[PDB]
Amino acid sequence: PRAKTGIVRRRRHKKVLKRAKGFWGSRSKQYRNAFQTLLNAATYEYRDRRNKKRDFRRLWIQRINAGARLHGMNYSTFINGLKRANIDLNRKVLADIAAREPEAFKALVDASRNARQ
Amino acid sequence: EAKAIARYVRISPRKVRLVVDLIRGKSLEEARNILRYTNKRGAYFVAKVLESAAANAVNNHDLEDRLYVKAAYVDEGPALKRVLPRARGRADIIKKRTSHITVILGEK
Amino acid sequence: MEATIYDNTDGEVDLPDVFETPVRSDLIGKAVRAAQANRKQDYGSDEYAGLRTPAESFGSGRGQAHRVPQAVKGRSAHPPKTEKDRSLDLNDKERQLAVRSALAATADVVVSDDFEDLVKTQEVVSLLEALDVHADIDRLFVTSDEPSTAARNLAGADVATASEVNTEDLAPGRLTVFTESALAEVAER
Amino acid sequence: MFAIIQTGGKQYRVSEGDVIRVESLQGEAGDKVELKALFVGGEQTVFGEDAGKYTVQAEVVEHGRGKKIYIRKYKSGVQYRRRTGHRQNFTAIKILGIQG
RNA sequence: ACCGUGAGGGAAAGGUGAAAAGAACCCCGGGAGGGGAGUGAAAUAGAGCCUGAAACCGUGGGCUUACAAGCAGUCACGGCCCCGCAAGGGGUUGUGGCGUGCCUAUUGAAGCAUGAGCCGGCGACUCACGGUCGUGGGCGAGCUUAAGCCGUUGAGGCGGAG
RNA sequence: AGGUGGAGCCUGGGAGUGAGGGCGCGAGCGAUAACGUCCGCGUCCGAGCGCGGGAACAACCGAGACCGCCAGCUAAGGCCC
RNA sequence: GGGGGAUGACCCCAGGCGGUAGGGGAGCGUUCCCGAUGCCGAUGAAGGCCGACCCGCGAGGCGGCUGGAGGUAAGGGAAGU
Repeated sequence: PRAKTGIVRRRRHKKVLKRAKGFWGSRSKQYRNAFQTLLNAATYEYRDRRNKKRDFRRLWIQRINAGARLHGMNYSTFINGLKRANIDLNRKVLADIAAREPEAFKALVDASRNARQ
Repeated sequence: EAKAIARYVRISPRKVRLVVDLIRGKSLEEARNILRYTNKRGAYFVAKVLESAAANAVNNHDLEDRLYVKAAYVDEGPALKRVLPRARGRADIIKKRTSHITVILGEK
Repeated sequence: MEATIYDNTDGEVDLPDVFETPVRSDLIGKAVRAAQANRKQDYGSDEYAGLRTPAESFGSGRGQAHRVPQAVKGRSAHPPKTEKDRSLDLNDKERQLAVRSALAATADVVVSDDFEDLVKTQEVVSLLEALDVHADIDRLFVTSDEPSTAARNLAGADVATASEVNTEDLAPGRLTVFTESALAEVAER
Repeated sequence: MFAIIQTGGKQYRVSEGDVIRVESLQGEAGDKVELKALFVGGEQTVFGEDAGKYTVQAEVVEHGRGKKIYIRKYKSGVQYRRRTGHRQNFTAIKILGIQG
C-alpha cells in the first residue's frame, strides 16, 4: 500500500503549465500563480465568452454610422424607416456592406430614407 | 572550429562573465591581448582556456589565426556551501559558486 | 443428465437435480470471496518507531511550531496495523451453498472408479491422449477418498477428494474430473 | 457570385465559398445535398432589390460536411471557489453557396 | 560523525558497465581540468560516472521595446516570423475594448486582516470490536463460536454450549 | 370553490450552521443622534444572487447567469462629446 | 415527469439548471491480488521529453526524440491515493 503519487502530480502541473502559454514575466513557469493567474485568465476569457458578440453589436454600430449618417441621417431614423420594412429586415451584414458594395448599400439607403419620409 | 573549457573552476561565475563578455566573439590573437593586458582576475584563467583552445584546434581540430571565438560562455554549478559565524547562534554560510568556462575558437 | 461415463466408450451416468438447477452468481463470487479471505496474510508499520522516540516539539514564541507523525519516515498515520483482523469467516450454509450452484456452473466430467488404480504420471500422458483439448487445459485432478496417486503430479497438479475439493477448489474458471467417490462429495452435497 | 440571404440566423454574405453553417440535423444528413434558402438581400453583379422583393425566390447549397467544433475552450473559473472546464461545441455541417 | 558536563539526542549517505576492457600515447597547462586516439552496442554510460524531471544560472535565434499602467489579462484588428496534420493555423504582440490578485476566518474583503519567497517529494475522515439504518443475496426457524481432523496449491469439511 | 399544475403528508437514514448584517415600514430605547443597538412585517446578501445601472460602489432600480464572439426586440436607465 | 423505447436512440414540451456549509447519484487517473477456458516488448517494458485526433471532464489514444530493462491486465476485488 505505497502511494508514491509521484510522476502523477508532476504531470498535472505540466498540465496547467501548458494552460501556460508564455504570458507575463514569471507565471511563465509559475507552477503557482502559474496555476493561479490561470483561474483568473479563465473566467476572464469566459465573461469574454459571451462578451465579444457584444463588442460587435457595437462595432457594426459605428462602421454603420459611418454610413447611416454618410448619406444624411442616424440610426433612430434609418432603423424606424427600416422596420417600416415588411419582407426585409436585417442589420448585421448591412454595414460590412455599405462599405463592401457602395451601390448595394447606397440602395436600400434609399428605399429607406423613403419608407420613412 | 574547436573549443576550450573547465568546470570545478573556483571563481565568481559572474565576474568571469564580464571577462569574455569582452574579448568575446572576436579575433584570436586580438583579445589575446585584451586578457593579456585587461584587469580583474578571471583574465589569467580566461586566457588559459583560450590556449588549450587555440591549441586543441590547429593541433587536432585544425588554419591558424583566421580564428577567433564565434561564441563564449560560462555557467555556475557545484557550490562550496561555506559556514560562517553562528548568527552568533545559528549558522550562516555563503557559497563560492564554482564556475564553468566554455568558449569557442573557430576559423574566420 | 448427460452424466457421461469415463473409460468414454463405456456407460453414462445421470445428472443429479442438485447440480442441474440454474445458477446464483451473487453467491457465486461470494463463495469465492469468503475464500482468498480466510486465506490471505497481514502487515503494518513500526509501533516503536512510528511512535518510538522522545520528542521536544519546541517551546514556541520563537519561529517554530509544536514524538508524533508529520515530519518524516516516522509516525505512519494509520498504516498496516498488523493488528489488522484479516479473517472473514463466511458462513457455513453460505459456503456449501456456493460450491454447489458453483459446481452446477461446472456441469455446463466423470472419473470411472476403475482409474483409482493407474500407477504412473505417464499413464496420465495416457488417459490423457484419451480426451485432451483446452478445457483439460483447466483440469483439475481429484479421486474419491484417497487421491489419484502419481495422478497428483505433473504440470497441472491438485488432488481434492470425494471430500475436500470445493470452489476455491476448481470453482475457478476451470475444467476437471472427479472419481466417483468424488461425487462422494456430491453427497456432501 | 456574392449574395446575402439569411438562415435560422443571418450567417450570410456568400455565394460559392461554402460557409460553415449552423446545425440543422433534419435536412442535412443529405451529404452533398440541395436545399432552398429564402433570400432577402439581393446583391448580384452591382444590382440590388428589397430583401422583401426577394422573399420569393432564393438559392440552394449542397450539404457538404459535418465541421467538427473548431477547437475552443471555456475556463469557467472565479476566486469564489468555483471552477470547471468544457470545450467548444458549435460546428455545423458545411455546404457551398448554390447561387440563383 | 555531530550538539550535550551528564542522563540523553542522534543523522545523512545506495545504484557505471556484460565484464573494467577504468582510459597507455600525443596536445594547452603550475596543476585540476579541457583536445585528440583507444575500449565500445552507446560514454550528452566516463569515475560519486543508470534513469538523471522542476526551480534556478547561461549561450544563440524569432518576435518585441523610450509621450508609457498592470500580476493579470482576455475579446477585436493590424505588421513581422514558421506553414511535418498548407488558402488553416503556429508565436510575438501596436493599439484599443472591458477588467481589483489567491487562499483560510469572516455581517462584510482588492485587500492594508492573515496564509505563502521558488521548485520537487512526505503530509492528514483510517482500522478493530460492538451497535445502527440501507442495500446484495442464502434458508424462514434463520445462523456461527472456540476446536478436533484435512491440508506444493497447501482443499475445506465435521464441531451444536450459546 | 378552484382556474392551478406542481407544491403537500407520514414513516424512516444522512446533515449543517445554535452568534449576521444591510433597507423599507410599524413600534422600543436613544438628544426620534450614529454605517448605534432591540423586536417585529417583506425583501435583501449570502465569498458570488455572478450581469445592467447609479461614474467608481455586496448591496438601492431592473435581472435570475446550462452552453453557442463577428442575429433581433426591450428593462431600468440614457441618447452635444 | 410523461407519450412508444429493440440494447442503442429518436420526437414533443412541460420544465428548470447561479450556489459556500451540507445531503443524494455518476465517473477519473494512482500502486497492488486475480492472469473469472487473459500475457505485449531489443524493429524498447517504464519513466522522461514535445504535439492543431478521442472525452462535458478528471484522462485517454497516437505519432516524433530519450533510456535500459520490464510488466500490461479485456474484470471484478483491495487500499499508507
